[PDB]
Amino acid sequence: MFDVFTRVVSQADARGEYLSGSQLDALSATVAEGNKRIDSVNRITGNASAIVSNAARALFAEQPQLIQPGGNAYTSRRMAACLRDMEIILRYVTYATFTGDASVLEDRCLNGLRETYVALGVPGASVAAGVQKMKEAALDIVNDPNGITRGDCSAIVAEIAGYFDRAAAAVA
Amino acid sequence: MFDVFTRVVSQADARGEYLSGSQLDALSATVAEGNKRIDSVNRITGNASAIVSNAARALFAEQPQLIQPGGNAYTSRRMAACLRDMEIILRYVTYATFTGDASVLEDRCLNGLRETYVALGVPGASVAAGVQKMKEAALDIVNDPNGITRGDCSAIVAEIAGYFDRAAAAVA
Amino acid sequence: MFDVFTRVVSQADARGEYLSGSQLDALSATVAEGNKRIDSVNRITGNASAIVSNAARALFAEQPQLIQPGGNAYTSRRMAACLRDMEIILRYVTYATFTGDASVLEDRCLNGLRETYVALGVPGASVAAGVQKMKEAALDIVNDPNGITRGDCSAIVAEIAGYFDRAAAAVA
Amino acid sequence: MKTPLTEAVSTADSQGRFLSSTELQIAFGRLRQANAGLQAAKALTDNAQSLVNGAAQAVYNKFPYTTQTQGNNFAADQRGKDKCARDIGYYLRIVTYCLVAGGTGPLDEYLIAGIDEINRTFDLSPSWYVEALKYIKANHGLSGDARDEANSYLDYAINALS
Amino acid sequence: MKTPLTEAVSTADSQGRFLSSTELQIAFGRLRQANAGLQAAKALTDNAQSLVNGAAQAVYNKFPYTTQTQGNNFAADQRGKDKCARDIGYYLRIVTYCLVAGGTGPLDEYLIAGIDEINRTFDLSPSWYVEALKYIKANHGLSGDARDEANSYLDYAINALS
Amino acid sequence: MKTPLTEAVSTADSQGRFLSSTELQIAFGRLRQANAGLQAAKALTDNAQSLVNGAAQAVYNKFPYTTQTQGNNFAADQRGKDKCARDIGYYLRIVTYCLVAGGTGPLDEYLIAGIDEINRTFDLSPSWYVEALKYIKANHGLSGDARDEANSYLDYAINALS
Amino acid sequence: MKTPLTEAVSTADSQGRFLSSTELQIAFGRLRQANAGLQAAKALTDNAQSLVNGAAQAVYNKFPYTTQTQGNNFAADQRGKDKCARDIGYYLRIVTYCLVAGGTGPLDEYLIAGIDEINRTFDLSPSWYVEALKYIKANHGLSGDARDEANSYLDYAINALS
Amino acid sequence: MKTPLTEAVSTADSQGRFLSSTELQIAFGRLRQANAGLQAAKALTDNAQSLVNGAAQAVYNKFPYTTQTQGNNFAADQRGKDKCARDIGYYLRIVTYCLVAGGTGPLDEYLIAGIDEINRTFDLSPSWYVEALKYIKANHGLSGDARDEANSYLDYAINALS
Amino acid sequence: LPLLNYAPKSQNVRVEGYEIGSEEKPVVFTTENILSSSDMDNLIEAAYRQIFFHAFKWDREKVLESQLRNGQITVRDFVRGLLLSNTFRNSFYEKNSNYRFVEHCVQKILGRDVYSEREKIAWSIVVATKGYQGLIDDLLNSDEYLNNFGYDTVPYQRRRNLPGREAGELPFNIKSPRYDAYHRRQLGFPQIVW
Ligand SMILES: *[C@@H](C)[C@H]1/C(=C/c2[nH]c(/C=C3N=C(/C=C4\NC(=O)C(CC)=C4C)C(C)=C\3CCC(=O)O)c(CCC(=O)O)c2C)NC(=O)[C@@H]1C
Ligand SMILES: *[C@@H](C)[C@H]1/C(=C/c2[nH]c(/C=C3N=C(/C=C4\NC(=O)C(CC)=C4C)C(C)=C\3CCC(=O)O)c(CCC(=O)O)c2C)NC(=O)[C@@H]1C
Ligand SMILES: *[C@H](C)[C@H]1/C(=C/c2[nH]c(/C=C3N=C(/C=C4\NC(=O)C(CC)=C4C)C(C)=C\3CCC(=O)O)c(CCC(=O)O)c2C)NC(=O)[C@@H]1C
Ligand SMILES: *[C@H](C)[C@H]1/C(=C/c2[nH]c(/C=C3N=C(/C=C4\NC(=O)C(CC)=C4C)C(C)=C\3CCC(=O)O)c(CCC(=O)O)c2C)NC(=O)[C@@H]1C
Ligand SMILES: *[C@H](C)[C@H]1/C(=C/c2[nH]c(/C=C3N=C(/C=C4\NC(=O)C(CC)=C4C)C(C)=C\3CCC(=O)O)c(CCC(=O)O)c2C)NC(=O)[C@@H]1C
Ligand SMILES: *[C@H](C)[C@H]1/C(=C/c2[nH]c(/C=C3N=C(/C=C4\NC(=O)C(CC)=C4C)C(C)=C\3CCC(=O)O)c(CCC(=O)O)c2C)NC(=O)[C@@H]1C
Ligand SMILES: *[C@H](C)[C@H]1/C(=C/c2[nH]c(/C=C3N=C(/C=C4\NC(=O)C(CC)=C4C)C(C)=C\3CCC(=O)O)c(CCC(=O)O)c2C)NC(=O)[C@@H]1C
Ligand SMILES: *[C@H](C)[C@H]1/C(=C/c2[nH]c(/C=C3N=C(/C=C4\NC(=O)C(CC)=C4C)C(C)=C\3CCC(=O)O)c(CCC(=O)O)c2C)NC(=O)[C@@H]1C
Ligand SMILES: *[C@H](C)[C@H]1/C(=C/c2[nH]c(/C=C3N=C(/C=C4\NC(=O)C(CC)=C4C)C(C)=C\3CCC(=O)O)c(CCC(=O)O)c2C)NC(=O)[C@@H]1C
Ligand SMILES: *[C@H](C)[C@H]1/C(=C/c2[nH]c(/C=C3N=C(/C=C4\NC(=O)C(CC)=C4C)C(C)=C\3CCC(=O)O)c(CCC(=O)O)c2C)NC(=O)[C@@H]1C
Ligand SMILES: *[C@H](C)[C@H]1/C(=C/c2[nH]c(/C=C3N=C(/C=C4\NC(=O)C(CC)=C4C)C(C)=C\3CCC(=O)O)c(CCC(=O)O)c2C)NC(=O)[C@@H]1C
Repeated sequence: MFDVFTRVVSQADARGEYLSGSQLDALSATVAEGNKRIDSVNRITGNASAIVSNAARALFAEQPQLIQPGGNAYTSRRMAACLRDMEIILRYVTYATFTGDASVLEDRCLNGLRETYVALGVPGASVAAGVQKMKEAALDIVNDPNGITRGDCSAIVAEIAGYFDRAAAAVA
Repeated sequence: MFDVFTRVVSQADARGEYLSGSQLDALSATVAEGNKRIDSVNRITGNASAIVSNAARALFAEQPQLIQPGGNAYTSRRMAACLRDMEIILRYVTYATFTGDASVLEDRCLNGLRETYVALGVPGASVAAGVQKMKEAALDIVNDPNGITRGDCSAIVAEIAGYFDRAAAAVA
Repeated sequence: MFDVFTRVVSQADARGEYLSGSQLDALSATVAEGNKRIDSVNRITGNASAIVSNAARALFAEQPQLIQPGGNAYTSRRMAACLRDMEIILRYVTYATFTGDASVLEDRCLNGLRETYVALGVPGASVAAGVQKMKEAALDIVNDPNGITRGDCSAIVAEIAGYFDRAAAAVA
Repeated sequence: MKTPLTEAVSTADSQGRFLSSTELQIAFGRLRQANAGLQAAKALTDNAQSLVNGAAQAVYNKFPYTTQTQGNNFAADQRGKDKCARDIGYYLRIVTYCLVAGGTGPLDEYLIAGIDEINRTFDLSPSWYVEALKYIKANHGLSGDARDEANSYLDYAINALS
Repeated sequence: MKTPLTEAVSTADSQGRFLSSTELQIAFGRLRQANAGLQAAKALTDNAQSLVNGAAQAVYNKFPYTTQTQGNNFAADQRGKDKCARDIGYYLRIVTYCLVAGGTGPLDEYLIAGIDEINRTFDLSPSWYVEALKYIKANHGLSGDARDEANSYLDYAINALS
Repeated sequence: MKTPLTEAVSTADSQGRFLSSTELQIAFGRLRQANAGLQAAKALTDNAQSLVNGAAQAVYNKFPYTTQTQGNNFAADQRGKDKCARDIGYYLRIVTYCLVAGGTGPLDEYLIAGIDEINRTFDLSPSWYVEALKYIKANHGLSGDARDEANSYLDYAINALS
Repeated sequence: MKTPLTEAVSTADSQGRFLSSTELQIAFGRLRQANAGLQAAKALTDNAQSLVNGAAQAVYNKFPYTTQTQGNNFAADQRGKDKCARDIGYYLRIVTYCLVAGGTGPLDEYLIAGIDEINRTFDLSPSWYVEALKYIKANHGLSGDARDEANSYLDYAINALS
Repeated sequence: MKTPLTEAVSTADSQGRFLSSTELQIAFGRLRQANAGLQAAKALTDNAQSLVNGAAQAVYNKFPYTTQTQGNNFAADQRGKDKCARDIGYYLRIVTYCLVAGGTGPLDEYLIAGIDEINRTFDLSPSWYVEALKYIKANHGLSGDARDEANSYLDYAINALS
Repeated sequence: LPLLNYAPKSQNVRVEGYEIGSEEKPVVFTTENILSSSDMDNLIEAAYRQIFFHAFKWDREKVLESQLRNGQITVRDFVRGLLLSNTFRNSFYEKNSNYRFVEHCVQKILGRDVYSEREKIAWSIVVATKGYQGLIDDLLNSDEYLNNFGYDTVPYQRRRNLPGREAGELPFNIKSPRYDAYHRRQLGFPQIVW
């Protein structure tokens, strides 16, 4: 995988160039955001079980066909598989947030996932709906101003939103 | 894999329904046929060597190009592989007969076997011809009236013939 | 493996006790030495190749029996193996220095090492002599006062020495 | 689905062998059982409503906090009572499937596999469902082989929950 | 050693599971068969001498050269005749074991595994023994389940030889 | 025993590598954290009796059926109350370890791994322990890095239980 | 590429785990180092042309046969001199990548892997590059954390060559 | 293919090695042999019809029951005689291939692999073909290295059948 | 040189399955059960099926069998012996490209399909560079092999079926016959019939 730093390095080596002064300044800006990034990862992780379960409950309330007999989330194992998939996706979103690069999410979670769901008959559009619900819960948690040093986390929130959107688009 | 009983269960679960009285009565009729089903499996099994070798003999007598030099059943290994395959198909037909459902035959033998033979250059049409000859012999062995409680095995025989036909269709 | 912290934890857990105020103060004192510990690992690592090759040269000069034909370090494959063993032991000694606990060395380097050497006919006392030479070279590198913030590293140098001594004792 | 007939074939296939007297004996054991199983399936199905209703009440009585505590996982509103009755109905129905199949197959594939994750994730107590299963055990009024097989499936589920 | 009881446990153990109704039905299937097998074993045992000597003659008749040709592998002298009667006895005795065990286990363990190597090494024709096994099939005078189980083991050996 | 130092070595060892800047940075990260962790461990240790008694009481208040239902898994008698207070003490004590170690290692090794089987076997509700951990979170009084790290371990246990 | 952040996620993923305080400490360790690394990179980059020519001259001084002997692997002609300065430029540039990345990753990926084969195939003495790397360590002018990290990478490359 | 040139390369390829003096020596071994094998193949081929006819008659004489007994596996009729002469022709022709190739490769690939299954399935006696091979050994009239290599292959097939 | 890098892809084996023993759970053939002679037959047959799909008498390795029966070697050693055998080299290595040979190895040894062409590409060079044995040993020593099958269990195709489904993924001995179009052309097949 790449992190935010190695992504820039990889591009530089391909051109055979030292990182320009601006590229170094950009990473210095990235470093300055570091605490907010760490806090955001910590906050999503600390609420992972709630995020998944609340999103799942809401998805099934809004899409009852999924849990009716014959529905794709019906039966304990299929329900379990579905909750597992949401937790996996959430986990990889936090990985990409941590590293500051989407490659870990793309290579190790989303690669081939649409093909798997098509083959299995998993409704990809419903998966994307679940991820959106997790996204919305997660971003509220990150932005909660209570119990933290106040500051602007909009940039980090926007990055995380993109990772969630990346996952939802891959499966739907 | 499914058997005759669990095939009905799978359909009922997909509907979220208890088995109806007629479904239960139908399975009871299947149970009343159980001894004939067992006798048919035992009879094919006990004559498996002859069924395969007689069918193979007739196949090479009808299609001599298979065993002439350069043919797909020429050389000891290819001939051995061909005899083996016929026994494999017969074996899985008895499994299907024993379970009363075609799923094991399809999942473990037939599904994908057409591509297998195309990749290898095995003439699938000639395999089907050999399967038909095993079918003919096998049904004659099942229907043999000598040395068994007399009764009507037409229903089970038709089922067995169907599994052979499924196998013959699948290979080519 | 344990590190200096989890060693204390494991002892505390086996008695079902919180870490006493004195235990916590000891670990706090360990924390204050951390930079020196990190420096020692860094200096050994940065000189590892010189440490191994100098010690090897010294060992063979003092024990020419090892490298004459029929000696245990004669032939390229046995020489290479010998040099590898020296580097392996040094690597694990730095692991022990890094974690502040001998467990990694005992569990993952010295586990069965004497038995291996006997089974192979490697002269254990000569390995211990080689380890002793690396120790002297390493401790001089760790204690080097040039190009670093000055302080008392005697507490760590003594700990490192004990890890070398542990290795030398184990191969005999 | 795990049943005597599918396990017999699975055994023989894993050995590359035609079925033999051993597997034919397995099919006879299936045949000796099947009619009692079908009669049990019928009896439970006919009485499904009162068994499901009674089982849910047994649970509410044993665990009154479930009908009085607010929360998505409890049955203090109609939403929760419906889910609970639904869940109990699932257990009963799939147990009838096991009687038809002659094995735990239907329970394993439709209910048991992954049930721990669900109960953890949605904060449902396994003890609630054990009590329901004990109720159905004590109120299905089967006898003989039908009783013995039916109870084996109920106890199998109870064991999985504990 | 394949029998219904050991196969049931072998499957359950592979799955790390307690025995379920599926395995209990396997046991019921065995119990349905056991007495017929035991009676079949008794009848074969008591008639063993007649069956073996009859089988040996049937082979000599169908394959006359075996009693006319000189060679270590043929029965032209009493030595070869004694070997042949011995072998047929082995087949008969082990078949009775299968009837007792309720499975091909004894045939797999004691006779079938390696028979090809023996017949090739000592230049024995599998066809000889097939003839012997047909005679035993035709003359054991069993009926019902005793006959069906006995014939299946006899046919199992024949198929192994063919 | 997941801690920054052991994971750094195990990673390097799996790769047959000397420690490099990456592992040195991991060590510096551990050093930046350790003192706050030890201070958090000290604070929790000194308040342990109150936290554990309050945690147990908060559980009884939220789940009053625990202190009034007879059964080995409940806290109606003094036996159960002692089991319960002991268990909560374990959570607290092992959490202080995680603060000392700087990782979830102690929770993983001593408490988390296998907790699912325990709670299912003895009919203990994970929600009970979640309630206690929430109480400790709200009443340990820590601020800053000590709070953040301690809450991360408390949350980690909560997630495992749900 | 070995960097603290990728290693932290790599480890957690292999365990199928969410990131925990262990991995956060790794991130903090990275953050402690990053600015010095970025500064180191700028200083090396700005003085890059001086360091390369100075390093290359040190090699020519220490191995005068390299500028005097003819052969494709030596630097007697301008063609060889340009190859040599290019190579030393590669080392320096890749080292600055390590300073940006916070780990040996870039050196491993771009330079170390396969270097033994290259130097053997094209008959290039590793000692030449060790001399250049020693010069750069002596003449890059860094101090403090920037010096320590930069030297660690330079020593890592030196150790890889000997 | 078991052939000196093929195995030399197969082994070197398996070892990722360039060919060396060991493999060149194998090639010299091949060249020493090749002309004798080619001459042997010519002589066997020119005399092919007589050898096959003689071999079949040898078999019929040693096993007269094969020309007297009805059955698909016997040569009582013209069909079976034609099959038999065909089979023997295969042995001789593939033997000539081994002499051309300098190894048992052709026999292994075209005849021996699977021959056990064929003979068992079609009730063909290996002793029939052994008799035919012994006839060919006795009547090919080769000398020197041609005789030795040719007899090695005929004996190789005899050994495979016994 | 380090193995060429490649990314995984979503696969059944990559996620928790919540498996409960059924007729679709692969039978565990392990020597840790103190197997009788006949039961050892079945384990040996299972290994031949897993690696060769079918072992004619010509293919069988009686000496390896005796050594496994006697405890001289583990099942993983027996599996290595089969992978090193003449039958495996002749059937699956010589009749395929390096790329398809790698696929066979991953399927037979690790019990999963390859992730992509890139995985096949990355491993195809190993035989040439480390030698044939080097490839087998890498796979048999891999965390994936050891975690799943250890030393005493015959490998098998993993998580092929999902509960309640009529069919699973294709069995590898159907999906991957010992040779494919490339060798088929050389043999001059398919044969025109009729
Ligand atoms: C958006 C994400 C929210 C937000 C974040 C935020 N955090 C800080 C500062 C700090 N946060 C930490 C985090 C930790 N310390 C620990 O010990 C651990 C546990 C292992 C963690 C996760 C730290 C160390 C700091 C620095 C010290 C401090 O407390 O200030 C800031 C301030 C700016 C900065 O660059 O650090 C911000 C903005 N704040 C919000 O209001 C958002 C809801
Ligand atoms: C005995 C080991 C020798 C010794 C060491 C020593 N070091 C320090 C202080 C520091 N050393 C470091 C180390 C690093 N900084 C980095 O960025 C990296 C590379 C990734 C490393 C290895 C640091 C951060 C410090 C603190 C800051 C400083 O500039 O000092 C000390 C002083 C004690 C202290 O930490 O306050 C000592 C004693 N000194 C000797 O005299 C021995 C030869
Ligand atoms: C005989 C009537 C015809 C014939 C057959 C033939 N088949 C092969 C080779 C193979 N057959 C299979 C089949 C299967 N693999 C499976 O997993 C299953 C289900 C359990 C089946 C049915 C396979 C995989 C092969 C190739 C591997 C192997 O042979 O061991 C051949 C030989 C081809 C070769 O050289 O590989 C032949 C000859 N050929 C005819 O001409 C008849 C019409
Ligand atoms: C001669 C062409 C040049 C030269 C030689 C030189 N070699 C060494 C040291 C060693 N040489 C070997 C080589 C072997 N050892 C073996 O066992 C075998 C295989 C049987 C070989 C080929 C080894 C292993 C060493 C190191 C250990 C030892 O000295 O025995 C030196 C000394 C190196 C040192 O640092 O001590 C020298 C001088 N040097 C030249 O300049 C010549 C042009
Ligand atoms: C060098 C100073 C001495 C010396 C060494 C020597 N060792 C071997 C062989 C082995 N050394 C080890 C040790 C380890 N392997 C590991 O992975 C680890 C870490 C856990 C250790 C400590 C092993 C296992 C072997 C055998 C396996 C292998 O591949 O080498 C040899 C070779 C012996 C031989 O070729 O027969 C040698 C020469 N020999 C001396 O004379 C020095 C005193
Ligand atoms: C009844 C004893 C108690 C009770 C029940 C209750 N259950 C849920 C939610 C779910 N129940 C299930 C169970 C199953 N789904 C299946 O597919 C199967 C196998 C066929 C079973 C057994 C599941 C998966 C859920 C969650 C998804 C869904 O809602 O369908 C709830 C609601 C929980 C929530 O958060 O919505 C309740 C209330 N509650 C009590 O208090 C009763 C004593
Ligand atoms: C159908 C193609 C042919 C046929 C079958 C048939 N069988 C029965 C009855 C029985 N057959 C058995 C079989 C076995 N008993 C054993 O112990 C074993 C060995 C393991 C076997 C295979 C049994 C137990 C019965 C029941 C008792 C009896 O002896 O009759 C019937 C009668 C109806 C029934 O369902 O029982 C029939 C019709 N009969 C034909 O004429 C067909 C050629
Ligand atoms: C300088 C210290 C001495 C020297 C150098 C020299 N190098 C080459 C040729 C090559 N150098 C490399 C090295 C690299 N290529 C890379 O991509 C990287 C990693 C980013 C490195 C380190 C390579 C690959 C070559 C060969 C291919 C090429 O042409 O680039 C030469 C020419 C060798 C030849 O035979 O053509 C020379 C002269 N030579 C000296 O004498 C200096 C002391
Ligand atoms: C002659 C010594 C005796 C004899 C021969 C006989 N053979 C068959 C049938 C077959 N023979 C073979 C042999 C081969 N096929 C090959 O491809 C090769 C390798 C290149 C060999 C050696 C095979 C495979 C068969 C069966 C298929 C076929 O018919 O071609 C028969 C007829 C058997 C039948 O049942 O039709 C006979 C008669 N029989 C004697 O009695 C002679 C003493
Ligand atoms: C939940 C919101 C939805 C849902 C999910 C669902 N998924 C499956 C099955 C699988 N999901 C995967 C996923 C992955 N494999 C990977 O390698 C990765 C990255 C690590 C991922 C995310 C796989 C491979 C499977 C199959 C294997 C398995 O399920 O164990 C199912 C089960 C399908 C079935 O038939 O059992 C379900 C239910 N289903 C919904 O309805 C929701 C919209
Ligand atoms: C025949 C003259 C005598 C005889 C032999 C006999 N041996 C065994 C069992 C084994 N034989 C071996 C031998 C080897 N295995 C090897 O790999 C090699 C080296 C290449 C040898 C020499 C082994 C290992 C065994 C045990 C494992 C196995 O069963 O193969 C038996 C079987 C005993 C048993 O079933 O337990 C027998 C019968 N027996 C006699 O009575 C003759 C005097």
